Amino acid sequence: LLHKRVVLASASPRRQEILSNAGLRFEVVPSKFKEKLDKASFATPYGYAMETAKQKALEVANRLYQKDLRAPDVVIGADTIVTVGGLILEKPVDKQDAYRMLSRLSGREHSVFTGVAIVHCSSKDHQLDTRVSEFYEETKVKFSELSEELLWEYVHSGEPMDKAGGYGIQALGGMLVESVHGDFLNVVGFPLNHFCKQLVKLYY
Amino acid sequence: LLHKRVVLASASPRRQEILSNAGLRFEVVPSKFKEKLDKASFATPYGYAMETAKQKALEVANRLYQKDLRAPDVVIGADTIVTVGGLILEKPVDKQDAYRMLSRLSGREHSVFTGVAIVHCSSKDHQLDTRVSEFYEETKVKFSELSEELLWEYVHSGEPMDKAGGYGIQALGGMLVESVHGDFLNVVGFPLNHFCKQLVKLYY
Repeated sequence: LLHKRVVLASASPRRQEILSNAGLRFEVVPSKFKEKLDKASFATPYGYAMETAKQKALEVANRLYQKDLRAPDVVIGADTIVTVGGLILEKPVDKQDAYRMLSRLSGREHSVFTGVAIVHCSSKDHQLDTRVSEFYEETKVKFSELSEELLWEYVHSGEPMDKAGGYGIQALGGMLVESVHGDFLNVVGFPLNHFCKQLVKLYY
Repeated sequence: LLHKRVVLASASPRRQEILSNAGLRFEVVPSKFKEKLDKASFATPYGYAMETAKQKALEVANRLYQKDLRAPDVVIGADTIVTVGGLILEKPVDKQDAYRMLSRLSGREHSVFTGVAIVHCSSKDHQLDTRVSEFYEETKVKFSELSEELLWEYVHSGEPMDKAGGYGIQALGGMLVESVHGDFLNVVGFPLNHFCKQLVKLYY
């Protein structure tokens, strides 16, 4: 992945930071996948995440190809979701939808699923051929019993309006997050360790 | 804390970064108390950490009092340590000390204990009254199998010098930490969520 053209199919700054801190240089081409699938049409939440990440990356690969006629070597997609008692929580639409989210996470242990898709692209016969490997990572996260005192002061953050489930763990999330169990970078947005473990089995 | 002067008794920036990111402002006054507490004088490693945090905070309370004789209202002391199968790891001495720490932490699971002391002071009647509350938080942390010359590179960066166990949480872009179990702000240096839980207990 030194010589290979790598692009990242997300505009999330926290994913960029994780990958760039790891030494990987990549282009950032956010995906135009405005569509989002049906959650009930999947067996498991991480299945819905791995597919949403697949479509994000394939939208980027088929847009770069049919516009530059360049097939990027690798396209990376990712989708981070949250589940509470089975119900799937994506990212909020307005500030008080964060409340409806945050009020449900409160006092409870939930899962963070991030499905990743590594799309290897090659061009032949004016067609973009795609070989896509998918995987996911789960991290359990416990929220302390949250009063609405810290709830509104935490929606007034402006912080949760982009995150999955309406929360982060580093800035102001410290009062929210009692404990996490599993890959912690997966909570922040990208399961970096599992991602580097994957690549070596596709190559070797 | 709405009307009182707060003092933090440590020079580590990530402790300061955490608490100010929590919306609490204060003043940084490091402690002149060496961590020469005899470890055999304790039964548990967290008892040692709490006692060390107490003395650090108490020294700052005294020095700020034997100077101005206007006792700051609450002074916070913290001590973070790492344990690997009973062995206590603290801040490294040289680079060889920082190197051996991580390569023993290699691929193994260890415990991170941070002990916190909240010292309440009162000086109205020409003398210092100090009432302290101590507590700790433990997080288990597993490291991945990473080669020696690569974490010998992490030692050359200067990052291991100020950290318990000789590592921060974004070490090697985040590939040194495979998993965490517990509060992760406890790992970087300060158990904010537990500290907030305590602060409301001291009062109401």
